[PDB]
Amino acid sequence: PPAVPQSFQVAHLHAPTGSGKSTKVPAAYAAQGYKVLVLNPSVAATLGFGAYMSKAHGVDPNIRTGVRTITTGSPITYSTYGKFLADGGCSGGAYDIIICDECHSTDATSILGIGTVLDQAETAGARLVVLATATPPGSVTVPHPNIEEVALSTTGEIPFYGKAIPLEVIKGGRHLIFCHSKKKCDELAAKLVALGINAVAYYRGLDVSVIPTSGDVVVVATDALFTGDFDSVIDCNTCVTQTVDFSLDPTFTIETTTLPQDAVSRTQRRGRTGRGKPGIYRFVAPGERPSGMFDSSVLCECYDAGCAWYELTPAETTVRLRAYMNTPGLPVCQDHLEFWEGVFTGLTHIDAHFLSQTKQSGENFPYLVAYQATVCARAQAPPPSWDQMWKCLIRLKPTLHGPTPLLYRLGAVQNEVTLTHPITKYIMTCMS
Repeated sequence: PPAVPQSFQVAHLHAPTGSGKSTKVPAAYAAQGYKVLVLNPSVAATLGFGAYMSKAHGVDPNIRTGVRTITTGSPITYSTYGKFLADGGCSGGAYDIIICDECHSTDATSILGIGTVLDQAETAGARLVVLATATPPGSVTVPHPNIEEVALSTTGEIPFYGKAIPLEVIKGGRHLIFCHSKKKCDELAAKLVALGINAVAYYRGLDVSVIPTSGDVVVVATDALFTGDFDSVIDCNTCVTQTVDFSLDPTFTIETTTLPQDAVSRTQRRGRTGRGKPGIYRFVAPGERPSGMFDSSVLCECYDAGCAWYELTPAETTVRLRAYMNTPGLPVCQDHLEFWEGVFTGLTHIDAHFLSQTKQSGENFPYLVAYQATVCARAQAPPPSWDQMWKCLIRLKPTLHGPTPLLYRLGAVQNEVTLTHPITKYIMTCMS
């Protein structure tokens, strides 16, 4: 815990989970008479701090999330990076100390939020910025006290990612099995449920309240997932993630790649067990990628977010992303700020109605999707395909004729394509 500097400084706080980085530290800071802001990526976590802080420190802090804002008049304020960004960044409140919790997060919202703080804090009159994380870049998953780890072998009743799982290890007790995809979760759950195992699947879109709080159960899930009280965690050791492919067909492609998990993934997955009692962790693979790297698609995602949700100009987003990149000790990505800024700067005059639809649909890159939809509508051309991503253009379907003026690829392109649209040619110059 960095002492409050005489002048503005940015500090890194590397301390293990449970050490109080997002609770004890801000409590000690505020007790010294400071206005402290704690930024966290999770809406659930942010809300949770309220009760924990009250119980642990007799503090009722202000809570700011997209769903609910609870103002208490406390010197401590907990907020998600999203809400912070939405409240205008440093102009949304006056804080002396900003704790950027879980600063290892490589999701667009955390990166944009951190960069905002790094760029704005000093000028806004803050005294200290703390980048806190139990897993700084270059991290690896080191032995845990309560967790026995054991490799899966080829011996077992259930084939699992090249290895196999012995029914005996899951027959009694509560266990958590991590699969990389929802299909695999379903398939495994089905397999086990057939073998008499009380297996239930869980992933984004499902209902977590159906998972029993007590009693034997094998939850087969993705990273979407809680008082699990799991006797063991079995991990596939791989993860699906967004990746950009500068494919020049005609421009770029944002898809997904199944990669070996990194240290954050392994630590968090393994971390579901051994909570206040011994646990077992079974794995298919012994390796993991050191934490600390993130894909350029995240940068694209940051610009998309500024445009879709934060009223930010690509030039403005660049200022924040630049600050993030200028500060040592944070996760790293390839310096593609000029490139992505170039791309988004040309995506002018979007259809406001499509945008509102796309960001309401939970579309991953709402600005890119809505923009491609805009270009199609204006050309009375059909979307790249008729997959759910293009529901916005359904009502107009009968009128849409001709080849799709393809801007980039966000999915499968089934319709005929034209590369003559001005925007397509523009983005192509960004590739050169």
